[PDB]
Amino acid sequence: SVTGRIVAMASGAGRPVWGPRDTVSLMRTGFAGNPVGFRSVKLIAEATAAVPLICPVLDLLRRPNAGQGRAELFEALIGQILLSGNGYLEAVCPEPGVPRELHVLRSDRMAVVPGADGWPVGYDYTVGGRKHRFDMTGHPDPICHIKSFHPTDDHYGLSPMQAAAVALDVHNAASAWSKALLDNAARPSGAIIYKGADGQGVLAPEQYERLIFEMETHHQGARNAGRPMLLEGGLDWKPMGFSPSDMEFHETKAAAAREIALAFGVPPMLIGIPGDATYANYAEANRAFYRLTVLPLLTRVSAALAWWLSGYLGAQIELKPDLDQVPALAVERDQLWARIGAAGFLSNSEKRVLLGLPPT
Amino acid sequence: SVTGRIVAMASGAGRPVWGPRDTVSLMRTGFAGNPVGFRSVKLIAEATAAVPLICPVLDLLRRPNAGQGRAELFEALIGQILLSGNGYLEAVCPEPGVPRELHVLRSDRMAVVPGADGWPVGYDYTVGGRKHRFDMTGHPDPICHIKSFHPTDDHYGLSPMQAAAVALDVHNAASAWSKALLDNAARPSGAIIYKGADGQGVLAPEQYERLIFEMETHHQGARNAGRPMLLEGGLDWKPMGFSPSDMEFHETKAAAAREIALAFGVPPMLIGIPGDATYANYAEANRAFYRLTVLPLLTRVSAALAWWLSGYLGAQIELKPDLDQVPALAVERDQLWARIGAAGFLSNSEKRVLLGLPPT
Amino acid sequence: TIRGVLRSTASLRQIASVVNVEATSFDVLVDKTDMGSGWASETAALSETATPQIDRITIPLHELAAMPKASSAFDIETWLANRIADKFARAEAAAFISGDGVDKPTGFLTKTKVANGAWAWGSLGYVATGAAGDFAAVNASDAVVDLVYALGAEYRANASFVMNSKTAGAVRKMKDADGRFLWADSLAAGEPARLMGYPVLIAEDMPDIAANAYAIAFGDFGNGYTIAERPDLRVLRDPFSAKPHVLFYASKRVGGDVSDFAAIKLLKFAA
Amino acid sequence: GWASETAALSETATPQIDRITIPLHELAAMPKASQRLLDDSAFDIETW
Amino acid sequence: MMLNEVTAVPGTALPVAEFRDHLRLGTGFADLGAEDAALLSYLRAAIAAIEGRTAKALISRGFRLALTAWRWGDMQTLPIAPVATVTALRLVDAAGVETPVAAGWRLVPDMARPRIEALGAMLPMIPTGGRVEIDFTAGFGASWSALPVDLAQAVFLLAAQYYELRHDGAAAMPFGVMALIERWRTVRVLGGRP
Amino acid sequence: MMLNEVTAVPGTALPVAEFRDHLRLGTGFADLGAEDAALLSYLRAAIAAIEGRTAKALISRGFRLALTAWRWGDMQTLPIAPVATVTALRLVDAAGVETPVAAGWRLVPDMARPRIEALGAMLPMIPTGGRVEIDFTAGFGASWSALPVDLAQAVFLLAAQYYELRHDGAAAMPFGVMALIERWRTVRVLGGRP
Repeated sequence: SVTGRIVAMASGAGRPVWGPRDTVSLMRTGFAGNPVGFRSVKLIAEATAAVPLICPVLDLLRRPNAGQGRAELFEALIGQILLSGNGYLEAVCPEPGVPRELHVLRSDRMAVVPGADGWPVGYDYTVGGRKHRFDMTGHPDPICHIKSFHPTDDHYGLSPMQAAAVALDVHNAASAWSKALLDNAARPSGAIIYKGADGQGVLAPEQYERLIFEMETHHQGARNAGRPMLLEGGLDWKPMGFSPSDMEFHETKAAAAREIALAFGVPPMLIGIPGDATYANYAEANRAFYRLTVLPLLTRVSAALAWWLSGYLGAQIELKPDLDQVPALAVERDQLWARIGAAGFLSNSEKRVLLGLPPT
Repeated sequence: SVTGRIVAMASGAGRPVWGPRDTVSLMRTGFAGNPVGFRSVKLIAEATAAVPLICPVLDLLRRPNAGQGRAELFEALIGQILLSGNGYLEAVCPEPGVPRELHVLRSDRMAVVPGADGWPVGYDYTVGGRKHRFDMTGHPDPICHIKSFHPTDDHYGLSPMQAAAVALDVHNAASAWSKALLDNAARPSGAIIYKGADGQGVLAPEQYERLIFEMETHHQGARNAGRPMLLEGGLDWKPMGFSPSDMEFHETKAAAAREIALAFGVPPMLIGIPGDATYANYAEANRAFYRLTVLPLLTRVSAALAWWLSGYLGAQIELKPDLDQVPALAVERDQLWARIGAAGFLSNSEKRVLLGLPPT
Repeated sequence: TIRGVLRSTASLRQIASVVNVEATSFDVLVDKTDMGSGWASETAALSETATPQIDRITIPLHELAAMPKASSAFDIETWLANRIADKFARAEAAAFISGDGVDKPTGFLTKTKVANGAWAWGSLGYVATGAAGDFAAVNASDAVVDLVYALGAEYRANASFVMNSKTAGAVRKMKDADGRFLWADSLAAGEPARLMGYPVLIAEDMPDIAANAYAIAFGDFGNGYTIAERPDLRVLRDPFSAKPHVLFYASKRVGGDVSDFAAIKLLKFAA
Repeated sequence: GWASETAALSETATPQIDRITIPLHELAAMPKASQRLLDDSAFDIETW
Repeated sequence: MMLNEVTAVPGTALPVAEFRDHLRLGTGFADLGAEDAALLSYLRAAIAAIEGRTAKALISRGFRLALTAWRWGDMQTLPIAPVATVTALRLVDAAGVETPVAAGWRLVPDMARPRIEALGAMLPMIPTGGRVEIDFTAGFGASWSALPVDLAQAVFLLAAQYYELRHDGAAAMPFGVMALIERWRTVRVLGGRP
Repeated sequence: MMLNEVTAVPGTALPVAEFRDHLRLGTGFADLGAEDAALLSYLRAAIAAIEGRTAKALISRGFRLALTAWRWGDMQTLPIAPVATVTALRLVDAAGVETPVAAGWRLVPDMARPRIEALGAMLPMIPTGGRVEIDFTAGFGASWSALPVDLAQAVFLLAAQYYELRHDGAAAMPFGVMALIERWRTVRVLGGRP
């Protein structure tokens, strides 16, 4: 905070700081463009919305606004964090405490203002040429700004799609390689070469319609596969091939489809990409998914809702994921109940306090 | 100590020492550039934040400042240690004991000052051309400087990304090899060679629009795949191939994608890179991750918070990782509870004292 | 490990007043004269006895720069940093002693010297030896001792001699009428380092014994000579301009002239 | 400038700054009162 | 990109009196001028053959390079190679108005890459639907003596050939016509986008 | 990088009186009749064919090497190979202030790779837009007699060929024109970025 004043002047106080320009184009080319970048965010954002929470405040979260439910809110919230590294939540307060409206402001059209002491004073929702200038020079601070970790930038997040932005363009263009190869390719199944007495000679349109009708009827198609095809003088049939037949950038697409899944943190088994068996039997890969890239993400966002929404209340509230009755963690729950349940030496109430039960 | 006093006057007392030149460029090319270097830091920094701690002081750690939570602090702290080998924590102390502000200062813009006796007297936060000159000539010493181990340098860390700086540039350029190969490449699916009566001869634009329209309509596309393609005198169709089709630096990228994961110490199974099965079934590789590169890293930073923050208190406090109810170490907890629980010879209270239980 | 020629290190830095300054210049403020108070008469007007006219002397705080181009057995970054710090420690030593006004600190020799006994404020005082070539032939070291005792008893609490090596050579060459070495008597003694009870600073940028040269100085340079400087050293590890040569940029800024003209006394080897 | 950087404008003219001094004079009044007047009057002239 | 010539060569600058010495016509005849109408017809036919195989100019006549869209963002390599003192990049408009522009463009002389690189990181913009003609005088020198002599010899080896055989009749030298030309051709290996 | 010659040969430096002897001396028709100034025009055409294939200079003419950016950090190989004594390394700016430099560089002469090779790692930087310009004198010697005589014979084997037959007519010698040149060509194997 003491050094906060020094970085603020360099950027320029009172003026909007934009950060990354090409953020909106990674969405259309990397999330609406390829299925791997599409499925990876949809797999996470529909997983963090499904996790229950532990606190009143959750009555706001259950019904944030019209037409945007509890689970639909976090899909919009985490879906901006995975896409552009930043999450925004406007609170509309007709009432003084616990404001009854939440709105995920998209992070394409939002810009920060550094202000005096380096910590932000303005946020600017910029649609068309129109700005809004939300104000942070107050106590309730009407927008929570959830940052992904960015080491070099002081105001935004890193957005894992930016780290995979080369592997998206490999997977977008290798998939479009095979598309435009199926659309721009002339393979013939042969060529009836007609030289003539000279090195060059055309055949007359009388002879040419004769050549079609014996080729149309008697030689093309499945039903004429293999006629013995008499070739008189001058004529010759050179059969062409198609030498790379399968596998046009097949492994570099399948390797880039795994590096996209690597950056968002989904395992290759969940998304459905082919590859070597790393995880075994989905009791691991679903448990690894909710432990390395979902529950760390959800306990970081819920820790920002636990502090931003407590600024509207008087008492501070904690708000964490449940990490109980989330059915992907049952292999960590069998393993912990059967450990203490088999420990017969310590008594009955001495293990209800370990497994989390109210003792009797 | 005595050696340090001599070391200072060699480099120059009272003057800033910068150390690494490229550490601002390894972040953009190695942490915002490739997914493997991105995920490797995110896999560790989100793991050290999840580990609970054992001690008042932790009330500061739970809520250091506005907009920067407990888990968000260590992601910023370890995310500077893995990136640039140095961690910094500014403390703002309006009050004499337990200062109520912590700030992860980024290590790009921080520089040390050796001072008189070799141990540092100044740290210089330099953004733009503007400095701050924090002072270490006092007892509370307002910045904890967490060093990674560096054998050759006396003031900084080694930053595992610097050790993997060759394998980053292989993985960045091999991935950009396939991108620009899919973007700069002219493969044709053939070539209609037209020599003529001479060795050279063009065909007239009347004949050329006839040649396009019989190629556009009747030969290209999926629906025209394999037409018999009459070639009169002079014309000839040479089908081209594409001899390296897949696998452009496919293994040298995948070997470099493993050496990046090797340097930070993550196993290949957790991050999702392909490779031979070293670990078996994720009960090991997650347990290996929280034992070779997370908990040794976390017990080293927590040993520095236990000593820097105790300089603000009167009594010294220990602060260590929990090494209990961290669910990756459950296979080391099954193995130790079933060993002593099955040891029926020693009595009931004689094994509650071994497993860490409150005795009865 | 790459070696270099070992140059002289003694630099007048450790006996002069080193002041950390941050602005563009350092202004010392010295009064030129006395109060002039008289013994009052019992029936007289008795008014406005006098007032010391003050004078600001400006330390301009010049800058020093050396710019080498770099163009795995030994590592250049540490070695060139250990050479350019030595050159900045040695090149300012010449400016502290015989520097002139232009862009560099003006040394204490370049301050319009006046023979002692006719000493005014704007100058430095000297004492003559005798014959122009060297010390006096009849009584050597009389010039040294009356150089000591022609200074002032308040500054001689902590004062030092300033010479180069081959003037301390010519001092130790002084001998009595039997040839017994007035300073450090035997051939087994060495440098006694306490000339006339005062320390000796072998600063090589002093001139040697010549026809009129001021090869020996003596003074409390803590009051006399003020070195005002900034302690740091700039390190531009430049990765541009020339791909072939790194061309490191290193600069220290430093200034200084005499603050007190009474502290320093010189030995003129003339009549 | 826009196209002047190519031809000229190797440096952009910096703002030539200027110091305007406030000389800070004093405003002083010294009215002379009598000791007789300062003692006889019922009106406190010394505070008037 | 049209690249026409403003003015042709004068004809009097061509060395017809020296080409006649080359071809061994005759020394002291009283006629001496029955071939003057045709000798410069083959010198202009051999220079224009070598101006196209080498992409050089050789007499420094004035050119006019009328183009519409810039080939690259800032560079604009000119076709005719040995240049000096680009006169005018007058920027015409969609129709009519022709405004000459100093525009902050430079000229990088080279025999291989005669660029017109801009200094403000962007050449003067182009009114949509309008061309940007560039007047420049490109060539070695004004007279015949200012040429490289081996290229001048390659005209004399070639225009002597057209004088000695009229139709395409077939008929190995160390430095022939072709081997003198080849250090003046343009050596390019880019078929790419930039 | 234009690299125009400052001055050409005088013409009186060329061995026209000796080339008449290589043409027909000791055996022949007589001295015979040869257009003298014609024979000077074939020596200048044979030297300029061997100055191009060898990248040598052979008469020690004055050059002017005006190029914009330094290729390496410090090296700057000079193309015309046998050099001696840089006349000046004057440095003009974008407006033409033409401020010469007199130190900072030491020409390292060599028949293989003549260089500029500045002291340390700092070679004079270029004013933005202001091309650097190097004037040097490159070649063997001032007179024809100072040349390597095998290279001089390659001129006489070639200039006689342009005299003996005019057009490009067909006609394997052990040390021909080509075999005498190849120990003076520049042998380079770099097609790379440095």
